Amino acid sequence: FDRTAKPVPVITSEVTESLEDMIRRRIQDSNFDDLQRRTLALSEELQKAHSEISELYANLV
Amino acid sequence: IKDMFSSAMEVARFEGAQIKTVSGIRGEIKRALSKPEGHYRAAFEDKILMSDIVILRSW
Amino acid sequence: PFGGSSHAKGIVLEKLGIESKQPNSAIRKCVRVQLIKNGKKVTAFVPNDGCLNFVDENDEVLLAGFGRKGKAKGDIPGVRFKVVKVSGVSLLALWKEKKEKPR
Amino acid sequence: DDQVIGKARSRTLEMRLNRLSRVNGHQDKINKLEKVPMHIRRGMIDKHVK
Amino acid sequence: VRKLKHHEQKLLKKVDFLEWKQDQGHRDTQVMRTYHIQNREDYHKYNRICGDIRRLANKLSLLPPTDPFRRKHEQLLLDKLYAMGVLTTKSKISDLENKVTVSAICRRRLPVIMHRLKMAETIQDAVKFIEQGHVRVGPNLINDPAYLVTRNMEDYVTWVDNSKIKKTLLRYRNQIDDFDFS
Amino acid sequence: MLRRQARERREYLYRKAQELQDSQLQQKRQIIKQALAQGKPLPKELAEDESLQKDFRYDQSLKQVDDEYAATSGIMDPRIIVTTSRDPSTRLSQFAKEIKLLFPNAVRLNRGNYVMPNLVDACKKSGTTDLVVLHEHRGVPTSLTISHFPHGPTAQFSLHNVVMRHDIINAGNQSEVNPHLIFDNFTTALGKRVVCILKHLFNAGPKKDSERVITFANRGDFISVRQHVYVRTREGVEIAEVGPRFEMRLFELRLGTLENKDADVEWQLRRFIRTANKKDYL
Amino acid sequence: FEARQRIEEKNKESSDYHAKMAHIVNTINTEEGAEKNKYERERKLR
Repeated sequence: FDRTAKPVPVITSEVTESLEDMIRRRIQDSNFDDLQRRTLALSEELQKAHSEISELYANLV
Repeated sequence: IKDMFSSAMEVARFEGAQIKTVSGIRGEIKRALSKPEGHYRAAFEDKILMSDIVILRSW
Repeated sequence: PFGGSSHAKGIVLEKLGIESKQPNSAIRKCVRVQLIKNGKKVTAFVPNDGCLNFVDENDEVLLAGFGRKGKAKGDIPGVRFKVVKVSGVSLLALWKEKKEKPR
Repeated sequence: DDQVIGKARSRTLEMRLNRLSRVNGHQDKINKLEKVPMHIRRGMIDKHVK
Repeated sequence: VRKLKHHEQKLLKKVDFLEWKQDQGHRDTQVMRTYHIQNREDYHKYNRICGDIRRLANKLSLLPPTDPFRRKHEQLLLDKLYAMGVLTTKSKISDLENKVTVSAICRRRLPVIMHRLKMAETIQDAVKFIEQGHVRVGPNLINDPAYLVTRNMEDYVTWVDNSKIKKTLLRYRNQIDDFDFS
Repeated sequence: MLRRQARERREYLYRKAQELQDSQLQQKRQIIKQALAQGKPLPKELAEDESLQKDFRYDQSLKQVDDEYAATSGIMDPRIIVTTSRDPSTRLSQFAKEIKLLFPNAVRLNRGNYVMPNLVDACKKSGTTDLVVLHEHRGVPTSLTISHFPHGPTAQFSLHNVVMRHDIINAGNQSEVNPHLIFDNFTTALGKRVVCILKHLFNAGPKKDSERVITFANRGDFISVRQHVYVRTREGVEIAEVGPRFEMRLFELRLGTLENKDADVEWQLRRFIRTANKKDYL
Repeated sequence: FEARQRIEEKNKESSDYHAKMAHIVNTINTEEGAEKNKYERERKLR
């Protein structure tokens, strides 16, 4: 007859050994995945534009 | 479901398997029962009715 | 098309796509015949997978051009011949149960 | 492109966009003018032609 | 003014007493009608503010594209306006130019917010209830209908606790509890 | 506070709709930027289009972690609450203790006469990033749900091959230090969703020379998770297994909290479908 | 054990069959279309 589900995988010695080999390889490479912290002239006429636009921004704010 | 097999040993031979209804809805046979001898529990994709008939195709 | 004539004799060589699942399809109605004027193989429809069950192998068919009118959903663009006669008798007569296939 | 600024930046970007759209678009919808009344636009044209 | 005849119309193609061209579509009075505001000066104060935001957006546009200053200041502007409530999408800087409008500011005004939260049934009703002094924002009541309530204060508009509106609301739901003298 | 949660969830949904409507405008801006950089003719539609060409200055100034975790990913160390189903068996209480030990910044709640609205509301008000609810079948554990709280997502997993720590031997007790993680074979988009939720279930910024690594390995849509303490010798790394080990299959992923039950389903394991036993991650 | 085996070999048979049918369709299409388009370009010359 036919089955509608791959049944659950039994855990075996070789399955455990493959997982242990993958873990050994990743530790030897020191390659993990982990949650890391999020931290934290120009020109004459460019300075002139920056000055006028910061003054105008301050007034609008 | 109640009338396909005779024993829980039989249903355990056939469990996890794929049944449908006359009405078209699919489902699987999931586990044998204990107090009656050939009864089992099956999960379907919609609410089966009482008037219907489940079937298992076999070769 | 194949040179001079309107119809071309040919030998059925193999039966393409017999192993397909869904009945009455393009790859199921296609066969492959070799024209005897050139010794040159080319693929060609038959109508009606029943008539596919008629034509068999090394059997002296006679092809004609196909002539589609508008494009269809599942037809194969490129096959350009259909089978008209099989070993002297016509596939429509064999299909409508008028005649028999002689060998 | 980094150090260009102001109206020169505005007009050069508009010129490039006009060039590409002109190569692959319909001529009227690409270059419609702006609305100006009749005697105004005729006076501008005659001044410029002179 | 009399539906003048054909030759009169051809000689006076350009007269109109009701609609001139400086009354720019009568957009001001039309928006005052839509959101029920009390004075002409209010529409044109909002228009002066929108003009200032738009000239700042134009100058930041005229700065070069890959400028850290340009990206920083246009982001500050979009963040500020979204937090205030005027524009609804924090992502588009052509919205920062295009979709900043007097109607956006005029519908962060207070009776529009009440009417949208369904405290009132029309915007005229909301203005009436504010004027009669039923509405409080936070712990202190608001008497000005022209109050610009941001998002994080739209989380705090309520009924003043001793109002006949609140009594009727609870009493309809059959939940009055006069220990509070609600 | 509940009024703030309501208005902020509404605003997030509306922003979601608008972003999914202007992905096309994002693609059109990409086409215009490509043509400007290496000048080819534009297509017909963008050539005739005038609003988009006119507004490609601001949108030329214009320019990844998930949406629900982006604000406070590496900022707040998350606190979770490992709580039992209801009326727990003692072996399932043991397993809940195991999970509390496995995660750092976890606390443990015996559930008795607690309802789910009161539970979720109190967790929101006190401020807890996650809830982890465990379910048994006569001592054996079989299900685990994780909810991220400020109107976040809930993942429901079924866990199968459970072998406890107290089951093995009196080997001592855990190391409890902020661990390293390993995520193997998580490849598709749903793999990114699950690796995102589990990674943010853990803690942020571990050291360079910790001693314990916690591994989630995807083997054919079964996630297997283990704990290993490691010592680096002169030639090769030796590792000692610790913690429970179990295969854990995800079977749904709702988008409200676990009290909602009319949340917008993101995914669901289809069993009685014709091609169920072919595809992985389906 | 038997269920896992049967499902694995059934999926292998299905994938092989799909690859084979696509192969046959593509060879027919390219070869017969090349011959047909060359003959049609020659007939339009007439």
